[PDB]
Amino acid sequence: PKVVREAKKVEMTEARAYNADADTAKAA
Amino acid sequence: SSLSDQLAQVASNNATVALDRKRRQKLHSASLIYNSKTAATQDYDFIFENASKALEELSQIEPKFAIFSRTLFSESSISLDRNVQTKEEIKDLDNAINAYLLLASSKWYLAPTLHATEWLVRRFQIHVKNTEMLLLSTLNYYQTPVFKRILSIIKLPPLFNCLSNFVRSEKPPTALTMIKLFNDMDFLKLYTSYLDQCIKHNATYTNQLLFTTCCFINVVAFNSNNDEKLNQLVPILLEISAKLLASKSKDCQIAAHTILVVFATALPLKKTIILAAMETILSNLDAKEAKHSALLTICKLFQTLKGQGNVDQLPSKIFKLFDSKFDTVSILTFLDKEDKPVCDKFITSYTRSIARYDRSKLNIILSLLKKIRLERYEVRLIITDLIYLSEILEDKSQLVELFEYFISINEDLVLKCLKSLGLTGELFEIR
Amino acid sequence: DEEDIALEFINGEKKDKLVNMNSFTSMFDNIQNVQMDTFFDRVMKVLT
Amino acid sequence: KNSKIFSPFRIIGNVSNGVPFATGTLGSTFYIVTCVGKTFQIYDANTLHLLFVSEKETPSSIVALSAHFHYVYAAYENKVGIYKRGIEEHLLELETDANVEHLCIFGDYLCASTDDNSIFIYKKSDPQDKYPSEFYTKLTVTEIQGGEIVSLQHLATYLNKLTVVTKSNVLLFNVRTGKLVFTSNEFPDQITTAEPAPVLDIIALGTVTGEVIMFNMRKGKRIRTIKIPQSRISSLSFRTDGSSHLSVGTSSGDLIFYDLDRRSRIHVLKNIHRESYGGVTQATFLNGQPIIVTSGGDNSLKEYVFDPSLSQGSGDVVVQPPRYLRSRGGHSQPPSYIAFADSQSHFMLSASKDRSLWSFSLRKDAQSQEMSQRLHKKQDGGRVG
Amino acid sequence: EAAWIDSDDEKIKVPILVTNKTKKLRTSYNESKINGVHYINRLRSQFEKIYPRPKWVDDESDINALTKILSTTYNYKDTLSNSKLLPPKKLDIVRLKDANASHPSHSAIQSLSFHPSKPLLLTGGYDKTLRIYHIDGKTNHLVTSLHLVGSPIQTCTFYTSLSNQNQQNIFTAGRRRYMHSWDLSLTAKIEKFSRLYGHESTQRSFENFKVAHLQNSQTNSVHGIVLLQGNNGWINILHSTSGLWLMGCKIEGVITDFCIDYQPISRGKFRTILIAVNAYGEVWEFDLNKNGHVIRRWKDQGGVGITKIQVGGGTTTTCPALQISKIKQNRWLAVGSESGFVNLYDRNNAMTSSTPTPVAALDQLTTTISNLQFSPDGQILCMASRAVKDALRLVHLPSCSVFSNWPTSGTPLGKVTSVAFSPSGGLLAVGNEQGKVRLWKLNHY
Amino acid sequence: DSPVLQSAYDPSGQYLCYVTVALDKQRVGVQPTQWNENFLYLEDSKLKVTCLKWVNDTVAIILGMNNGEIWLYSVLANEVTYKFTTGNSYEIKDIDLMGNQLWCIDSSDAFYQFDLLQFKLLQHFRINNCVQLNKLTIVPAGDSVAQLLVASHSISLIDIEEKKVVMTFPGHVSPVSTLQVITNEFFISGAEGDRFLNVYDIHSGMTKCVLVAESDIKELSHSGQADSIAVTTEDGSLEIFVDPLVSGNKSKKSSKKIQIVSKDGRKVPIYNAFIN
RNA sequence: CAGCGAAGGAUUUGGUGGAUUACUAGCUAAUAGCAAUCUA
Repeated sequence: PKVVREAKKVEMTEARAYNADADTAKAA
Repeated sequence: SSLSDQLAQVASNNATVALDRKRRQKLHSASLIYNSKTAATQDYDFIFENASKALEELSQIEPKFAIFSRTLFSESSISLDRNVQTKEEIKDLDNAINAYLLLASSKWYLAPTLHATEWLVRRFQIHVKNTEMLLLSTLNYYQTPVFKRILSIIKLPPLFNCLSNFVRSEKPPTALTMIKLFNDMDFLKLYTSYLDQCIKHNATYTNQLLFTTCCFINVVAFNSNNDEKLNQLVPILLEISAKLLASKSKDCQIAAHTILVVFATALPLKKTIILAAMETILSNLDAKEAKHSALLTICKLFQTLKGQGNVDQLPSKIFKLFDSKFDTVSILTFLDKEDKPVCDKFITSYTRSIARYDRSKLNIILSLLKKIRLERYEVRLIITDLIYLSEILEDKSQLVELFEYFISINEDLVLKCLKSLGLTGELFEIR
Repeated sequence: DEEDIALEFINGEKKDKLVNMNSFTSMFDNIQNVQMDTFFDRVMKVLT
Repeated sequence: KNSKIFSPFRIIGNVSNGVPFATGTLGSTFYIVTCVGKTFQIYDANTLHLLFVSEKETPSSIVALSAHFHYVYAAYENKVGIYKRGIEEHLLELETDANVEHLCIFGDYLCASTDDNSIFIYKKSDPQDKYPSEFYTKLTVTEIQGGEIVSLQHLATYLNKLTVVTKSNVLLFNVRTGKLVFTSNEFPDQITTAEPAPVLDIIALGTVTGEVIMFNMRKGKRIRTIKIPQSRISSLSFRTDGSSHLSVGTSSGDLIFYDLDRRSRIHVLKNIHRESYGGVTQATFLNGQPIIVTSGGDNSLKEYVFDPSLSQGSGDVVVQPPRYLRSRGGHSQPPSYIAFADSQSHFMLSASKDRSLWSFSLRKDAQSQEMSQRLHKKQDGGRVG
Repeated sequence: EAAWIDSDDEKIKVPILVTNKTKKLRTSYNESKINGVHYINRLRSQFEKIYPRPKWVDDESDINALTKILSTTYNYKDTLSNSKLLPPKKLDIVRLKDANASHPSHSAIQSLSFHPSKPLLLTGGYDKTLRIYHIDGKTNHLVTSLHLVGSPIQTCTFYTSLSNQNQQNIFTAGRRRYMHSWDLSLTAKIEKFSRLYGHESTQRSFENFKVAHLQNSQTNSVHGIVLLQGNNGWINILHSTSGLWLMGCKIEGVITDFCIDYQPISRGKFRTILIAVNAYGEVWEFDLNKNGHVIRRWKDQGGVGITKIQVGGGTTTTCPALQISKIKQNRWLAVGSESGFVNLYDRNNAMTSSTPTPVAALDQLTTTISNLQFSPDGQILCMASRAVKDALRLVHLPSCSVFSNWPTSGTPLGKVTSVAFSPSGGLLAVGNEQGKVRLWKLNHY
Repeated sequence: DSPVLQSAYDPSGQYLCYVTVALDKQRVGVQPTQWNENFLYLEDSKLKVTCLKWVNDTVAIILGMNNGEIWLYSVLANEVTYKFTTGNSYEIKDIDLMGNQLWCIDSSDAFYQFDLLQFKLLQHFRINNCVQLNKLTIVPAGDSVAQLLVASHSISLIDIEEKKVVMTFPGHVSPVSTLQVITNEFFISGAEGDRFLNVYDIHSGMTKCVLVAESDIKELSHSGQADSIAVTTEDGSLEIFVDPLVSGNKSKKSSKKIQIVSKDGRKVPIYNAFIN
């Protein structure tokens, strides 16, 4: 019996991402 | 998916932990030594003490096991439970187990390592959890009852799926099934990773390397008439060829020469990669057996080179390196060998390179041209390079001696090279 | 003379011995306790 | 001309055109904003259905689009349209006649760049509203400072900086004071792609010869170089699920997956998109996901998933090759002949100059599928000619 | 460590607790506005915990060259560029238009030839209409079509003189006792050779002949020879221009076939040899530029009834030379049996043997062979029967391995009866009995 | 099908230069029109003649091959004299010259300037908004080196100095296969596959007439003052229109038809006529 | 037996992916925040 090259149902797990909103500033 | 397989996953996840008496005895009864109804009454201290005795005798026959006495075969190890502690110390545990397994990969002919490893099986449960390194460390001994035993007790990983009709069968698995195990690059990348660990630990030896090389040439043999599969299979076998030459052992170096020669005669490679392979097998060449085998494999590598530019100059930094590792008289006595291997294209490139990058010692080229026979386009390109050499530097007695030898045999060759470049009257003017 | 020197170029090649899938199965009969240099000579003599 | 009987409705059966798409996240979802000629389209990425289209066309063709969370920034002849749910919410007219070329979105400062190395950057009136609506300033890169522009982006953890990628040089900006800060070194050939890395402050940038330089802008150096023979590189990406994998896309229709932890080719992919329609126009990993969204110029979008490894012990060394997953395509050449299948006006048939036959569905645009050329075998003994 | 200093961020202050996502990177519940470089370091650590820091950036900063070239290139075969020779066991055929399709034939195709330099194919069958096609890869037409009544032709071929190359004589022959020559001049003038001078009692037929040059060897009147077969052991060499019986040669035992091997002597001199077999399979090798007397004789290793011998590699009937200096010594000989076993011999060592061993004795096609021909350059051997369908094999040599990829079962060869090559183009042509001649080409040439 | 790959007449209609294929190698033959045997062969099968044009005045063909070369080939000396390279290894699609200056058009849509008196590459430009392009023609107004007319699938017009599209035309549904200027204001277009030539004004762009053949066009010749247009159909007949620009007020039909049948009941397909 | 017939032909069967209803994006405490966090 060959090696079972077998797919599956794929699922999109949780994202976890830096966002650019905290990359600006302002002079106070 | 469905519920049945959805919890067969968690059954395979928690197969290592015993949940009651029946599963405890069905898990404890796996052993490399004793059968079921004997093994179900052993305690941990019994197999631990006879394993520690096996270890200390194994450590006086090999001095690199007292570390495993200190950290894996200690007295607290019989209380150390595997699946009760966190992922980082289980990572420490199984890389220590992998260190032990590649270290004790050699000793499987002798029963002290069987009794040394059986407590490791019975306590740290490598026959279910750490199965991969176990299988491809003891894969060399595949005609042995130790391997039949360990495959009878193993839970079979998803890679080694061709062996699942050899569990609990008295027939040892055959060489054809070993090739069909080796015959996919999902297995091969794994096995090259394992051989990389063996190289960087120097746990290489003459039996593992022999078996590995024999299965690799059988894989290339099965993929002879599949060009896409062979081109798919290049960058792993050549990868460990280059990683195999980086070591020091003569046996792994000549194993690298073996896979290189069978791969070069398997398919025609390119000039740049075959020259990089030539300088690579030269750049770590020390022992005399490695010298002999590397010279044979260089000659066959260059013999299996076609297309134009086949007999051209090997460049300066590979040419002087070839002369540094191999003196001229070794080339001369290798050509004086009575078996007469076909080395005509390599010797042709060697003659053109010694005539273009040294241009000083032509006694060598005359002597070896006397010592072998050689074909017509080869000698045509040699005498063309000799025409250019005889016109850039002034004529010598050696140069005109080999020139009149090429007069004495096959006149119209050097006549037609003069017809391409000048005239025999002008050559006798330069005489 | 260019096709003549090309024809001499293709004339100057001797009979190689190719590999095929049932040429190296015999090594597994003596992979046991055999020095690798003798293995290298064995695979080269079955090769050419 | 305007009509009085027929009004135009939609150009169906069209997926991509060759403009580099963009992607956006919403919670744990992913949407792909692709360009089709003049209007754009918003697919999702899980089931790859269509989700949105622009409600009305653009004046010129769209040259460049990007996407933040809810909003899609389209860019054509002179303007940038900030869009929401496929509806235009704000035009932004640029202060020139020069045609816009690239843009980026980060924090507050939108930043678009025309075709003469002039960069209009815009700012949100309130650091709380939804999109940059107010013109802030106009930087201008001169030919002393570098070549002519080819990309721009703000890579991460940089306090209001920016990275303009020219044809010969990399050059940063501080966009608050309008200042240049760090011109990079000299680069000896034309570079054509630059995508940031999910590791700290480096950017991978690929040239017209097949090399990828990895510039460390904080260090101002290069870290490594991936050399590849004579490949016109087109599109880089990185995989961000922990296991580090670079992915280059060559305009000869190639997609090469490099490991970076041990500098090895994981798997090559040949002729994924057609060569002559641009090759791999844009290919990217969805971040935190082991899938790949490629799009060619040949009216095709594909997803390639990386399977889990089969070596439960070795793991990252043995990597399974990429499978093929969902894909949406049309035929890549103008359709020759057109029929309507059913009386309900649900299915229609196309047959195109690239010799493919498709059954488009004008009801729901994930039902459109190619008809298949697999001959029924002759059951009288004959052989197929 | 930084190659640049911004000199603007250190004088900034940001209230980090204005929103939700920037309020977790505080460190106390009393700190509100933080400095700029501290803020950069805080969100930099937040980035490094939102994507971890792998090892390949802090690896380094750019016996090795095998790994380096292997990581560079993808296509690990040099054969894209030059290749200069064949690849064994897998050849690059393609198909072309069926060369009979413009004006078809009706009988079998018993002879098929090429003009030595001009792009012309000749077809000849039992329906006594020798056609000539202009052949090309797209649509190939009929130049002329001579018909000659009462003479169903068996074999027919082109011929050009070596000296002045402007002769272009077809020679044709069937089962009858006359053959025909033709000077082709784009209404035809054909002559009918029937004058047997010396021997008139040994030809029941003219159906097997070859044509071959020879030199005079005291002068250099290089001219043609027709070589006809006889019945007992007789093969008669005539003149091609005139028609004179030059001489004849009888071998002992029944002639089955024969071939012609030239060899150079000097720059401008050459020598022709005729090779002839029995059914028993002991060959005579005799030169015929002097009088026809045996200079070598040996024996094939096997065969009960051998059927067809063909020499090749250098120049021959199928690959002729144009200038006299362009003539070449052959390399390969081949002998084929009724059992199917084709031996192929080298002829660079086997002028010395007097009983030469075969280089290879191959057997792949089962039944008797009928035609076998080499390539014009001597790398393909082509073997074909006249018994079963798809009865042709191609052999790469010097490796002497049959090509595997071609022909498959799905090739429309038909029951093959003749085959020929191009002189240069690598354009191969096969003919069957049901009428059609099909056309392939070899993409390496 | 025709075994002639392509052919072209010399100006004033006395010689025919035709490319055929002969054992997988193309060869070029010249022939007068009232034997010649100087077949210029080509080297290899990967090198085939895409397009060709006579020059007028040492008599010469120029042959654009399929790799990025223009073989300026003399007819008397039976060899290529000069080899106009380009920078790319891309197959060209058309050539047209006027006096000294010559234009070539690539598969990668570039336009190439050459000069057959000085053998240089003058300028080198691709332009936007025209992508599939396969044949051009320089528009003559005496020394109008500017304003050449480019055509595939929608015919465009190009000034060589402002270098933008000045006027587009309704092309056809197919790629254009014949594009011949006939006066100082009109030009014939005709695609492949279609029976429908059409004359376009070069100033207003309105179609004046549509010439309707009875089969697919293959080639056409015209008189010098456009009073007579002979086309050769795909099935080997010939259709000559008399006075096509005088008014059947919008779609002019075929005026006279000529076929060459043998006396054996066999039609032989003619091709490539020429009318003065 | 025949013919059909471009470097194979003809079948069995698993898995994944796309459809099988008509394509307006995710989460939550929802006139907003989130998508790196709803906590003080």
